[PDB]
Amino acid sequence: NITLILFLIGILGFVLNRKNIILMLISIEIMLLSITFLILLSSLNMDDIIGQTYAIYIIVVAGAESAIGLGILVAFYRLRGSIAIEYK
Amino acid sequence: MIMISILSLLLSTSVTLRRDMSILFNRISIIALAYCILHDTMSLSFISKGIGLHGGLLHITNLTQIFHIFIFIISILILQLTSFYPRKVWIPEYSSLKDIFFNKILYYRTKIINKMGEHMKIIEYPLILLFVISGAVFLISTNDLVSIFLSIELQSYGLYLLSTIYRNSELSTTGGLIYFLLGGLSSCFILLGTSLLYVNSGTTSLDGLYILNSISDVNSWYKPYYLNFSLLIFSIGFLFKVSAAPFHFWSPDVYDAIPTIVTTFVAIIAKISIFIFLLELVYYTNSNANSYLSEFSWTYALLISSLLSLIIGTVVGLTQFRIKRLLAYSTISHVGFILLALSVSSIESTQAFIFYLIQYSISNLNAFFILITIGFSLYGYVTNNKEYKSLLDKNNSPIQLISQLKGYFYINPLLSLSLAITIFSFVGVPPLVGFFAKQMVLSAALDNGYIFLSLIAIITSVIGAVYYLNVIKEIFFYSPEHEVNPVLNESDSNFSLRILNEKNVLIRSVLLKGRNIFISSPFSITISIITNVILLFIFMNKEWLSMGTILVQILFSA
Amino acid sequence: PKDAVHLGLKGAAVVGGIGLLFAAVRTSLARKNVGPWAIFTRNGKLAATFAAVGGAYDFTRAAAANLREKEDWVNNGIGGLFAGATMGLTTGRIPRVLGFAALTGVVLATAEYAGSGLRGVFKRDVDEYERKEFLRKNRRRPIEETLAEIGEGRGIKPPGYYERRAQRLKEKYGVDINPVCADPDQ
Amino acid sequence: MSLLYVLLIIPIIGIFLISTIDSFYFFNVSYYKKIALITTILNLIVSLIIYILFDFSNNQFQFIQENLDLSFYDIYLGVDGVSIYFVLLTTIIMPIALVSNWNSITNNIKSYLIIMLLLETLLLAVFLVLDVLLFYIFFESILPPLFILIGLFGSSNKVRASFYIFLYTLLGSLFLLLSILTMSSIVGTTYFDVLLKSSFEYTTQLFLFFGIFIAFAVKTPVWGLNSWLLRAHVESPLGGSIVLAAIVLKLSLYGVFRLILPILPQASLNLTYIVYAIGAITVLYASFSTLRTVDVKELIAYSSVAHAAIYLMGVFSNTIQGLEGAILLGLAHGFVSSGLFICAGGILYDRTGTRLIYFFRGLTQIMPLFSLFFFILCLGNAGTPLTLNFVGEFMSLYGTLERLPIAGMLASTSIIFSAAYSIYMYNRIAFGGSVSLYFIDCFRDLTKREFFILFTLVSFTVILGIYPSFVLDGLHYNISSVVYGIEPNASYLT
Amino acid sequence: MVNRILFWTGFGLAVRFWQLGIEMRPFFNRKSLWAYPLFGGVGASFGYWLQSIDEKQTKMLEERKQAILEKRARRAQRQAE
Repeated sequence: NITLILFLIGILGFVLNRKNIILMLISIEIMLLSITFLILLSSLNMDDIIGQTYAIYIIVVAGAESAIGLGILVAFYRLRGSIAIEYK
Repeated sequence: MIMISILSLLLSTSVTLRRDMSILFNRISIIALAYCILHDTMSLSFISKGIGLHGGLLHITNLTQIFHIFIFIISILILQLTSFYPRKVWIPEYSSLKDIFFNKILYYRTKIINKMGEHMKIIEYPLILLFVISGAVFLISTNDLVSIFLSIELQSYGLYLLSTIYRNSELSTTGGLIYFLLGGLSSCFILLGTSLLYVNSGTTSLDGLYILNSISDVNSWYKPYYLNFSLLIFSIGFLFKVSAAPFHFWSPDVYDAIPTIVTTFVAIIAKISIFIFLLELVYYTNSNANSYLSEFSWTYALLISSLLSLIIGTVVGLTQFRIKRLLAYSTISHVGFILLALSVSSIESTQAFIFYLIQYSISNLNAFFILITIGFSLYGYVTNNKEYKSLLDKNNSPIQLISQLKGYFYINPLLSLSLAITIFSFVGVPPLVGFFAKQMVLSAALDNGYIFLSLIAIITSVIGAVYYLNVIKEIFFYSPEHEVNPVLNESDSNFSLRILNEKNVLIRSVLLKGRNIFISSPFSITISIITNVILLFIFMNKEWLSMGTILVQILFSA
Repeated sequence: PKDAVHLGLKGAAVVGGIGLLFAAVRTSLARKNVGPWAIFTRNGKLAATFAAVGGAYDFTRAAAANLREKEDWVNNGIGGLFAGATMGLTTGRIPRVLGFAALTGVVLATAEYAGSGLRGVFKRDVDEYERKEFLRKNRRRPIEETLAEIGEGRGIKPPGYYERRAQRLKEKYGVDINPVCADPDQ
Repeated sequence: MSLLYVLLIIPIIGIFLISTIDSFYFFNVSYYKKIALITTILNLIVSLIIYILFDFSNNQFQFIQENLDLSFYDIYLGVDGVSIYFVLLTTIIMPIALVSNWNSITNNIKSYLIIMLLLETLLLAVFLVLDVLLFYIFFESILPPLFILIGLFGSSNKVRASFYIFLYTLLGSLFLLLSILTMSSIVGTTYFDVLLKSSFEYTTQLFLFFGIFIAFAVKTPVWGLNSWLLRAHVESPLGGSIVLAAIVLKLSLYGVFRLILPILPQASLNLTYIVYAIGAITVLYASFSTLRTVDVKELIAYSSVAHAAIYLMGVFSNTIQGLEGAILLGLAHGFVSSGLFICAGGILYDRTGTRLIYFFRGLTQIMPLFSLFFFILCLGNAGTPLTLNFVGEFMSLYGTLERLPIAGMLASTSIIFSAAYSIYMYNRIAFGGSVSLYFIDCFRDLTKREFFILFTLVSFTVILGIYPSFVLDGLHYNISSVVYGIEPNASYLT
Repeated sequence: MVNRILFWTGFGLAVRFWQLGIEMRPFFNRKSLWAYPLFGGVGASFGYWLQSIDEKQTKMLEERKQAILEKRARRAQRQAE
């Protein structure tokens, strides 16, 4: 149940965010966290080590994504000069 | 082989910062992909729906192997843009076998060949492309839920880095940034899709879920509602990546923002790999008996998407003045035809789906090559249009507008006819290959009762034929806004070329002008072959069509 | 017999509910602060047309069915015909009402006569090989089947056309057919 | 090798010959027209050899070639009674079309000659292919060469015209394509011999009839769908206009002899009252408007819409007289329509730069030869006897009347109304005063080129008007096969 | 008439033609004439290869069509029981 609540925070914090792209990239990190939590909680209920193994591989690719994101964000900032997302 | 090629290329790349090596690192990557072809060719002597490999995590199918080889050829053809210089100098005095193999031609080529161009100076470019191929091919072979997620990421992350590898372009950084962000949203849907499958079923095997699904097909406590709507969320994450509507908005912007040699590979490979992966899923999840599960099939998203991709792709393309925004909307209308064939699951529609995907991938690649070549031909041409002076990143996208092509049939007629044939093949005009592709998907849909989607598609095509004809109308009906460069053709400025023999001895010195500067052969030969395949498909259709007849028979047999 | 007035509200709640979120998306993309209660301030009309078009499609579609008690493709055409005619009334222009009634009217006749595959298609449940084989080699058909189809005459003059034609004319005009002997002899 | 494949390849040699001479001999643009002209004469010779060998009383398709190499889309060629005169007409017209633009084409002469030579290969293949998928492959393949031809050599509003010819044809054909594809999924093939002997359910025939009729009503063209013709037949270059009104218009009429009559018998017999309503309304409306037309080329173009209805009603008459006269009408229409475009689009527009009839009056004072031929051509357009146009109209109208009296009668108004616009055009241009006073420069009469392309065209319509047995003789046996019905005392003889 | 070998020989010749046209280089330049046997020879080499894979595709569908009939023929046999 905290799995849905966390997943909805990260989805709206990605789509309803009007501040900056690091907060965009943070909200992806929240969604993946909630999904990993759902997988970790199910795996304990079903006596499965595969779910914890699946969780660990979503942590490793979630860090790979956030490094590729921060690298792309720097490239964009060097040229644009603001990573602020502009409304009106 | 692809993994040995990445590691070996990475070790050589990691001990050099010489930008002059980029051309030779691209030439070695084409050699590497040719070994992968020789290996997947040897692996083709078995008839099987699928063989589990590596502890069940991966699988091999005749369909899985024919598709890796196709990805490898397409990659070799796209890799040619960064492997050979765009332009060339050709004289009849250097045109025989003894000339090519035993003589040398010295001249100042730095400006003529654009030796120091951006496409020729990114050392890691072939390497990031090989990683995307590594991810693409692994996804076609994925047999587990966890394998799917890692493979789509390895494909997606490399497409984000390729979209951003031009780091001094504000247009690529922006296109890269949009693509990474919205694709990360796309992957969070894919992860939720897989996560709900393992949580309700206790298994990560696709082979186990297909078994649970087939038992549940009968005709009270655990109705398998999860399979169809876990697969729905999983499916939306893949409709973003193939840029099927209504998840298409990013692709016109990203494809228009990134450089054109890059948009060639990024707009073609993801579709081949993702569509082949979805094909096996759609076959093994279809309830032959009508049932409560059938009422909720995850494949209705594909029909809804194909419906929307037809209307959206052709209509929004009507008022596009940018050639890359036009090419992307043309793709969204073609993925509607692909989706329609993928959603009707039948022998005839699987043959049609397989034929359409290969032909569109070779045709969309011809369109990109002609476009790239046309903007390398404008080197000895000059213009005085304010709009063509107000464009941005003209080095990364030489041709940005449809109007930039006005009168191209008077500058180079055969390259303009090649683009006409390719565009007419997108329309679906006989006897070109694109007509036959469209007809095969219409025949399958008409046979299976999808009469309404067939009617949408035919009305949609006439709408999309409008903007295809505005492109041709631009090529053929007006006069060029481009003029021969007055100083490159002035009869007073000529560079000296000098022809030596096998051992550093001069034979003949030549004085050459701008009329002695032509497209390099690897691009004109590539455009020539695909044009003629498209043109003469009716006399050469037997082996290609039979290859798809047999693959469908293996998938639907037993 | 179906409760059209009860049905149509259900039809309005479904379609009108979709326009509610499209209204909410419009409020979110607004560049000026108006407040949360703006959903019914300016965006109310968008959901109202979604509300109006929906139930107006259902009541008329239902009311058509209750008028003659038969379920077929055409009923959805009438309801679609009205739903489009309702779309124009928001704009207030006769061509739009007719241009709209024509469009969504024909769309919802076509997908109902053809069975739009958005909810699957009819299952074969039979030998597909046999069905194609039968439709292809039934090359001769009994003369009755064509006569029921195209009638008789207009060049379809079968053996016995003249014997029956004389009787048919007699029962209608009361004239005995007897062509003239047309010969001095015999 | 089949003579039929000889017909399809000689224009390809011409294209290859034309494009490589510049690599051999600044070659003069005169040479490429010499090659293009000779290449069409060779096709005419071969088609004339085929007619001298053709047998007029054989059901089997003639001049077929063994293949034994079956692929998914092979190309089969055949010549029977109905299709041979259409092939004969195409190989007669094409030399005249090139001669009609011998001087009018200035830029892109290579492009114009290559399109027309390509255009000839594609048009013959339509009347020669032996299955319905092949029929569609070649009936839609003409669109790209016609699109580029119009917008490269056309009049001022060529862009609008090129978009109209491409988007109406494509749409109608797609409705045709959905019908051809349904047939192939039922029969398992499209080959004429296999497909003809298949029957169809009545409902199938009705839905198969539509789509095909949507397609042929666009390409006829019937009134209300005819706006592409007024644009693309006027703005086209004269040679393209000749091909578009003598050959392309007649593919749909021939497509009734392969796609509607033998495989949809019940459907046609019950839907004729729709077709005759459309056909009579077409005759009636397409005559009144062409009475008020100011563009001289548009008046000639839109009279074709008037005549194409008469032979469209003759092919749905289920009468051996109507079907034959319909072919004769579409054969004669090719000669007279070709000449009238030459007269208007080639002789007036070349001299004056305009096509507004306001500027023309009393040319008989200055152009005696042009007035002569422009009067026989106007009589043929009016179906005056001694002209094959008359025999085709008379035989089609009897068939139309015999099938549906009220429709044939409402078609029979064409005798009154075709003479109305054909002579009103003649007296405004040739007669009606001394000369138009907007001519600030006197006009030369017909040149020898003009005098000979018209002399041929009126020769064919007249000779076949005194002796139409030249065409009628080879048409009889094969067109007997496309009738539907039986007599009580002659059916099921034992 | 379409010989799998003669077509692909002709196909290779047309690639060289279309190449030179796109490149805007003169057709039938004398010192470069060798490219027509070479492009033409490669096309024939492809045609020999296609001919072989065509033989292999005829068999596989020939086996399949037999396998379909046999699957169908024994299915109705049990129905008559």
